[PDB]
Amino acid sequence: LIGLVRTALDSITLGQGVNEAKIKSPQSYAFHTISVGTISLDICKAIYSSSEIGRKQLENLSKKYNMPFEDLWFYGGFLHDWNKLSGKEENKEELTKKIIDKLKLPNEFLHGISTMAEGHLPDNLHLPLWVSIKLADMLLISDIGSVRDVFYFANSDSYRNAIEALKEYNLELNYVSSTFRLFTLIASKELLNDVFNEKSGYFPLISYADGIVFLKRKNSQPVLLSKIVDLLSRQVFSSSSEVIEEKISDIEKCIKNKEELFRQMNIDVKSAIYDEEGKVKQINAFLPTKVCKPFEDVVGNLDNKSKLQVAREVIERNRKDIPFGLLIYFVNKFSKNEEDYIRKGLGINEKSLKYLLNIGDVQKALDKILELLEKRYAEQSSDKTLLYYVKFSSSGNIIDDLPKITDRPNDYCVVCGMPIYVCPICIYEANLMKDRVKPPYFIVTFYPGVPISLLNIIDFDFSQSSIKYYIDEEKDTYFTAFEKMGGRLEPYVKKVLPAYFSSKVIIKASEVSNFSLSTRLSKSELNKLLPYAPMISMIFLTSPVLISSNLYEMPIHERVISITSTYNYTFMKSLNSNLLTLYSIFAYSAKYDAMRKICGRSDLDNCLGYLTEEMDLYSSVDPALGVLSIGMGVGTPIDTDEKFFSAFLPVSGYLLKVTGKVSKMGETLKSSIFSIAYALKDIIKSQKVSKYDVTGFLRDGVDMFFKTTSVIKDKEDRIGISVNAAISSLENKYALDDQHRAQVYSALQDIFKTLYSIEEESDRSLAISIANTLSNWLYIAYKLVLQGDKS
Ligand SMILES: [Zn+2]
Repeated sequence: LIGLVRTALDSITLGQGVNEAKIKSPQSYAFHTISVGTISLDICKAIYSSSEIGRKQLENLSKKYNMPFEDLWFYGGFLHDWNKLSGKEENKEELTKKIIDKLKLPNEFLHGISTMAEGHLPDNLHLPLWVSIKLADMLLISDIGSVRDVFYFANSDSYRNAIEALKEYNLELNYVSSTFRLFTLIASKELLNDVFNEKSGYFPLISYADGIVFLKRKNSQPVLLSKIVDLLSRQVFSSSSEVIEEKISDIEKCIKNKEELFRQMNIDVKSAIYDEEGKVKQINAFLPTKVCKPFEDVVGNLDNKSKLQVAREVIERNRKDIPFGLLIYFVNKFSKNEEDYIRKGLGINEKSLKYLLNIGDVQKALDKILELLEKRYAEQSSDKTLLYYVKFSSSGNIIDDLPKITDRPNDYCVVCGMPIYVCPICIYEANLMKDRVKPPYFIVTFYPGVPISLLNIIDFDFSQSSIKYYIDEEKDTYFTAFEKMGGRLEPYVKKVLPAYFSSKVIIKASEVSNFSLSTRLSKSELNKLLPYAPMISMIFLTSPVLISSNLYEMPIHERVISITSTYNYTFMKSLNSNLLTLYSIFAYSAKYDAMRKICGRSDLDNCLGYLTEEMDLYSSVDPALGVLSIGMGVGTPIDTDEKFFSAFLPVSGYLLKVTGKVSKMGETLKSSIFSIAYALKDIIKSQKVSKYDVTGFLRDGVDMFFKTTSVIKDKEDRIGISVNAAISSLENKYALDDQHRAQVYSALQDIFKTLYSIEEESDRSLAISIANTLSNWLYIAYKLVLQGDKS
């Protein structure tokens, strides 16, 4: 059921799927391919159920290839998309032969899939597959953009023939427009299970933010707005068991304390209601306001799943108890404002009890129930109904609601813009924003849309996994790397909250980090939240992510993915490739870990703030500088031993690995440092190396480069003396093989050449910091060649 997905991701190499598909949209190879297959599988499920002819047809189709029914359908679309996307300028379609080897699939199927892609019907048996895939292919157009565009592109294009065949499979197409809101997200799953069930016969497919697209079997019960409206009345009502639990003790306390007299007047109501001391007792003598809160004051602002349940499951909760004692309460403490006994009241303030009948009379009060309370059940309904007239409109559904006349309603909501009779919509959302959905949040949009059948599958667990960033482009495959990313697949997902009708998903930050969050999103806290972000993107098949404290923050469309925020930093800029983009943030992911170990708990806030600005500044010139941004300027302990040797040492290799592919400038820089780092251990065989014992000559040449006197020299004239000073100090300190010294010379030349190029751009003042950066980075590279498998 979900295992097909596992196999596919296991076969495609990490970088294979991370790659950008089309220049038109920010789509990942994996995102699109897996998605096409997902829909493909769901489609065949519908056919098997509805068409009995197609059911047997699909059955024989499986036997032809000796492939399990379900599995045969999925990989069909997945590969079809890949072979279609082989239109990338390379066309090296030989890549599929590797996939075929890991998939262990027959060539005949592929030969058919080739004619499914380019060609036409393999044969009439292969028709449902030809149809299913074509449908899914159309649904994931570069930018379908709108649900209506789907229908326009349907019929207009070759996809029309498939719709013609769909009708013959006793299956029709439909859609419902739905606007994104906080309330929609929570009950989204419930609706899918209740309204769009295979029981009624709906099989939901994908959503595009404008709404949802689904299927309708012939003679299926039509989509009815009645239940749509009936459901929220119960859901917009946060009637949890614990919501009802308080009043259980509230009014219990008011009455349980008088158990003495709440049983005695079962006989001789007069012996208790009357006293020899006078005539009668005060309500407060029998029910003190001290321990008793008035009924309507007890039920402050509740309606039915709370107040009618408070008039049912709370009138009869322990009312099996002192059914006799409970009576006096409603007979007397009917609370302030409404002393409306509205019953067989005799008007006697006290002797009424003797005149009335026995406990058979209780049932009559139970008849007065389901009256004023259920009024609130059908009261603010039309306030909400306006959404089902405007927001939840444009649908193949049927409106089952009254007209919106409600002659003279009350004012329209100040914020949600909805009339009443603010609004409860924002009120419910505000109670929710207290804890159920506390800010800030992580929102990931999907282009054009995302299969609902996959939206209920993905989850994640970063509790034990902590932060993990060790991946390779071609070594580890997508799945193995996804496993390291701590991603999970639960049909009953618990830590992911998807707005199924908005082609987007939100993740509450509370489950992601145990860190203390804030009321909003701040630049300081933004830093701490960033390392987890790229992982989320990768877990969601390389999809763009935005971090924000307001859900309705609409995200900002290059062919590449974009990790963005309320405010955008330069280092967060999207590079020419998704592979590179992720690696750039994976660099921060690694730096964060080290900083955590280095700075103290409180010191981290100020530490990270500085790292952020520095990384931003360096990346402005070249992204490669961004990758190496550790600091080496002003603001951090220059305690190299308490810094590099402490935690930066292991990830160094990975960081340098990234610096290798970010830019050609960085390619030259990385190679140069590494060449020198290899040469270093040759000369200084001994590991009695000190800080200055290895970098002195370098700094000597650097100071010389920057010495104002040498600056007036031409680019080549200056780099001449600069390197000449460096290598002079080297041979002053240690003799150099005339053979070996040449390697370093050539490398240093490019180093000083780029130094002139980072001086051509930007300012020489800033360039100095980058020199110090690379300086300490050279010692690091020397420690890395000295690593030699050191745990
Ligand atoms: Zn409102």
